[PDB]
Amino acid sequence: MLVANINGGFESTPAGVVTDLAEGVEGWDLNVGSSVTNPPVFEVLETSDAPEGNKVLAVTVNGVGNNPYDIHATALPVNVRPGVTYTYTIWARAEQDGAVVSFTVGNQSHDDYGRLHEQQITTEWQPFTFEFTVSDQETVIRAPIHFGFAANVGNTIYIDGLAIVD
Ligand SMILES: [Ca+2]
Ligand SMILES: [Ca+2]
Repeated sequence: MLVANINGGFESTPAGVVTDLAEGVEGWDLNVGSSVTNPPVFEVLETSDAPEGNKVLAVTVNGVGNNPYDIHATALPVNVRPGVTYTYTIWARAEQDGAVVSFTVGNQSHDDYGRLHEQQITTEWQPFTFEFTVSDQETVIRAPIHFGFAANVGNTIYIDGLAIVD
């Protein structure tokens, strides 16, 4: 496929705990909000339990901040053409039931093109998919995934297989 995002399945990244949140995982920016006082752990896992390849990203939430994006994994850059309609697809599961995640796509002004908001994540892998249109003149966009929900404290969420395709 003609994919707009880079390293969507983490297959380019060495397994281990991420200590470089900005540049340790090619094609993604991980960050933690200054309001989060019990920080999360991000880890690339090498596993047979992957929907794609053998790597997944595991996000362990230990506490939250003020905003759901205060614990996030954002695909960036996401290279796109104005006016085009894309299909976003990703897989996610959690260690315990009751996890909540938002899968968004938006521009550098932090306006969304679309999202799957506050999705219930279960202990089995499930696909989350939506279409969105680049409705402005942007060519470099981003795909923020929000993990900072109280529901997630004590849980680990696993993501894999992000594809943003024409
Ligand atoms: Ca993968
Ligand atoms: Ca980066």
